[PDB]
Amino acid sequence: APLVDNPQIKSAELLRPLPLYQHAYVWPYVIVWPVFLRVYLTQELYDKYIGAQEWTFVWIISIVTFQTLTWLCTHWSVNLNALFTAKKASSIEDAQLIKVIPVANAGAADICKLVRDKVGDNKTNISFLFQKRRFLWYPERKAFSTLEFDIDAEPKPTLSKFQLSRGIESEDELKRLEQHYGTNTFDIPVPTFTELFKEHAVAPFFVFQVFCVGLWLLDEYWYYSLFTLVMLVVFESTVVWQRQRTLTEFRSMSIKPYPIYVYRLGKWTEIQSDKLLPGDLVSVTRTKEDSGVACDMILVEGTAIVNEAMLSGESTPLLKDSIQLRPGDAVLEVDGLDKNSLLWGGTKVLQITHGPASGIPPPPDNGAMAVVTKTGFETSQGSLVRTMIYSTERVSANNTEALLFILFLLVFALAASWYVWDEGVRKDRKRSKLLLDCILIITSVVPPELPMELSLAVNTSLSALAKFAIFCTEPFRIPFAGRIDVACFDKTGTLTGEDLVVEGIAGLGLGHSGTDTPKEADGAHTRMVSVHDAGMETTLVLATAHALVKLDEGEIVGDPMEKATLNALGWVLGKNDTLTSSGILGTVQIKRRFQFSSALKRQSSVATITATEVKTGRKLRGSFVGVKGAPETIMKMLVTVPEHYEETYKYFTRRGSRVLALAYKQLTTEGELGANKINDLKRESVEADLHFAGFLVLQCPLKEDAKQAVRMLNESSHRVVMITGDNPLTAVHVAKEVEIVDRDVLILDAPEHSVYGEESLVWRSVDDKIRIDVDPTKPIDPEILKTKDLCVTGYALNKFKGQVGWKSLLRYTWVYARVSPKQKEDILLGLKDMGYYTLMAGDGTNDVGALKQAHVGVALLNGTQEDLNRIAEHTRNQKMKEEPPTLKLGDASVAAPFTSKLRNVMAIPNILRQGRCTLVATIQMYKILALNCLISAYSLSVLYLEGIKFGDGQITISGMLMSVCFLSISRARSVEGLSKERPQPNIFNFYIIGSILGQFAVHVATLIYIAQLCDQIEPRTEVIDLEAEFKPSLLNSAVYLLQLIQQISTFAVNYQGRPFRESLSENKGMFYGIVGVTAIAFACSTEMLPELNEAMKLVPFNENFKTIMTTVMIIDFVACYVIEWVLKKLFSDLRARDIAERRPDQLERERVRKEKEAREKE
Ligand code: BEF
Ligand SMILES: [Mg+2]
Repeated sequence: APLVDNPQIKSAELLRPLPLYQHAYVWPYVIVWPVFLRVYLTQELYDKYIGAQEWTFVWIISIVTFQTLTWLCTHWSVNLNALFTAKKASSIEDAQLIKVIPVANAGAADICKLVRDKVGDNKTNISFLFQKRRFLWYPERKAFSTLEFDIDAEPKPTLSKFQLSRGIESEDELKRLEQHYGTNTFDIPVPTFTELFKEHAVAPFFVFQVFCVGLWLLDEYWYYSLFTLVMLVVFESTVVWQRQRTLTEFRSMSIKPYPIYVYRLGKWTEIQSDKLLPGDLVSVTRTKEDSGVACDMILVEGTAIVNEAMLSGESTPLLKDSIQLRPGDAVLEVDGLDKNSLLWGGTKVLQITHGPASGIPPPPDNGAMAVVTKTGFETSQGSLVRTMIYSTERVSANNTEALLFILFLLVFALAASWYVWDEGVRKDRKRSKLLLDCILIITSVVPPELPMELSLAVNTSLSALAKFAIFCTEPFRIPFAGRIDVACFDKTGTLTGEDLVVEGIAGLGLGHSGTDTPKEADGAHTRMVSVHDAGMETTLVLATAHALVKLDEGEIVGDPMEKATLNALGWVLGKNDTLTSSGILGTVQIKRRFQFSSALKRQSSVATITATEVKTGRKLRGSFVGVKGAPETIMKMLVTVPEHYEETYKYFTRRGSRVLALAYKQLTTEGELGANKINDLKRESVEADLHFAGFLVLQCPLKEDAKQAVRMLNESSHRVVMITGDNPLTAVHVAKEVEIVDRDVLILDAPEHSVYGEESLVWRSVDDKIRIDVDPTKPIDPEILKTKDLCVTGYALNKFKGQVGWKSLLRYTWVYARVSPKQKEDILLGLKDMGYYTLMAGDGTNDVGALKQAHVGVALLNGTQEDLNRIAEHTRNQKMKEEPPTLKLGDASVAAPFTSKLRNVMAIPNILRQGRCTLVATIQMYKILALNCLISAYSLSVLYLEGIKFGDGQITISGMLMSVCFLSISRARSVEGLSKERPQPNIFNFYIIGSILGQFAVHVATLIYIAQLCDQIEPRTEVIDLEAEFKPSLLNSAVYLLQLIQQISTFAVNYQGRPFRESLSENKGMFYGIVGVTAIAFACSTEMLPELNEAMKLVPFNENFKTIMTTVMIIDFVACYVIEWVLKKLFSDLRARDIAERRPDQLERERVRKEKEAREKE
């Protein structure tokens, strides 16, 4: 049995701490250090080693580096921390620390300290905080587990327990609950500069840089090494300062407490929302701005209209109901028949209404009585916050490819050092000079400037991305954007505005036929009449059927959809229960209202009307009855059903747009009905016979940029999928409009008629004429999986979990509808565990688990360019002196590596358009560096053993050329428009290694040939000494010219231009230097300028040698290009993966569109 009983935790272990005396980085180094110290200090018989300054410095550095590595091993890994710092314990009575390991993809390893509480006389509590969860020890089960509440037990509690709950009394029980469950607080840490710098300073690359810099302190230079260390410290300080600033700008979040009424100790008291305990009786009222319900509550009395904007994703108000109507002694199941009564935390209560089981007096603020069940970090949004903060480690550019690259270079470095040391010991030279030379060889091959170059090449991309208002917190995730195989998308807020807008009034032509209405095959009217131009009866119904309440000051409370209808209609209500005055020019006062019941679906009202139409001059007045409802219920009350009633609303509701039916009745044609007769009117008399007005269609309006951005993503080698939380029909229609899916579509769900307790999954069509049944064993491959597309809903994902068909449902599906916040993370993890890199672009809180676990996660805020301009104006004005609404810095930008600020779907291609421009650079800085470094190894391994030396001017020219060409490579800007070809993803591949080895072999062969020819023409039989000054000779000129041509060629051939980044002819800083240096080299080779040869201490040349040298340089330059070209054409992987393989018809349509737009572009 596992020690920790939780699905997330893999394994645990009990530990006992040790003091500083017994640590593994103190104990071996306190008995070894004095032994060497005595020998160095007061032995005077140094026969073990000679005793020179460098010989003792080597022994100092070895022990210091061993101490540093032994200390850092406890910080790099936690298993070594458990092995070194602590020891294995026996049981709970002696353990003080515990080590917890999470599952493979749900966080990071940790060591947590145990806390013991002595609230009981003979009872104690053992708890440790892992990932801000209060794990507790239960002695009966001999295992740790999470806290348990009243609502969660293997016997489900009866309804009488919550119905008869009278709050919390008996103050000692209150103290027990407070000490056992804790306060309702979140307390996000927001780490400061010191811990960030400590975390940054123990990275392997910084330690490697510090060690490589400190190795140069071998008495050669005491002023050229401290300056580099100071520069490194300054750079690492400013990088972490920028990260801290851009992290505190966004991740700084807070939940403001608000006072509430609590029925504590049999009395209603004012209590801050920070201190709430399970079992408390809470009166819930209308919520304030930017503040949701503080805790998970279940209603007991009254009805509330809430806005589930953080679980469903939509903003359409719901109708929560109490549990008074349910009888006692009933099981409280949550999945069905009572999920309409649970009130989750973090949501906003739009309205509260009452339209005494426990004998409790009503609260003074006149809210709804409810019982809080779960509080703290165990609520529904507590898990969301936990997935925000601790879910995934930073990347920090310390991947295994860099380690393999460094080892691959270090192999050649060690080989060269071994060769040099063998020659030195054979020639019996001084050991100190040999150690100096070997240290130079070791630190010159493996590059100590690679992290600096990578950081510069990523920070320039950050500065380029900052122009389009995209701000990023983790800079080293930009290279991940180059290789993207699937792009996930949300539906509400990302591709479509979240608010519901009135499309207009439809079906006004029903009944009488004008013989010009555009119909369909099934005879459904499709005319869309704007709400601005409408008849008298329909606008009076639209202005009278609403349910709006005016307060004392004048604020209007209700569903915002009737506000958006009224302000478009131009009407306005006064302080009294009246509606005042487009083109209607009238007034109406209402008398009696009915209520939405969720069983009858009928909002009806009576009123007295007077309207004066202006276009025709007709006038109406008297009494009026307006009814708004669902079309099926309204249809029965019509006395004359029109000719095409059951087709128009069906066609409109199969498109995903919400539809409502409007009916009017004229009770008395002149004057009101009369006093007190409206009061006795019954629901079955008011809603008896009515007259049709029209269908009011509401929909979420599509953005103007979604189609173009999705088209540009699809026409590339990417693939676009949609993971929404809306209805299947609306998601299917939006996907069809945006061209995510263009074929016949089949959805996977339960039958559309509401069946509860039935597990039958059936394939359905949008037209609803195909009902192929299926069972969770295997989907049929040849027809359903191949001919028609798919749409898997969230009700079929948890029924397909673990089966063999699951691996087939993550490959042939493009949209997912009605998806819970956990299932989005599940889908993205399943896609990531197949080999595809992913990207998610969300807007809200319900997709945090998807934003965090995606490789590149963008969060789109809502704000136009004019708002940013006004914010800039306000900031400039307040800075000059030393007001506009701020951006909705919500919850998606907290958990996303990137954050847009412009509310555009085109911000997703642009990031991709930058990612390629980074990745293509990041590859070649690996290829250009290593090859150069490899050449340097040879140029210091067997060529240094020769008598060749270079003058100061030549060295300065080579260094300036190398520095300029290396600084020009990193700075790169993108090229507009995505391309069908994909860059090379990974550094370790047959193409890169083959090209590097081939070019290095060509360089080595050319150098060997020219050295043997130069020795052949004029032999040098004199002895060779390695400490002499520079001497001009023909070898010293030939080797230098060839080496300079090699340094030119490595930058000349290894450069990828037009399809991803800047062309070479546009990059002035590299091109001018390359052409100038190669012109200088060729001019010196062909002896055009006699003065130029003596300018750089270059000897005169024989006529026969000049031609063969020029030909060998030309052969080198040609072969270095030919080998790379043939390897790129043969053994390279740039094509699309199996998930993005477009069908031929789609490519044909793309070609037709391209040629048509090119033809009309003239
Ligand atoms: F708009 Be979503 F589904 F978060
Ligand atoms: Mg959303």
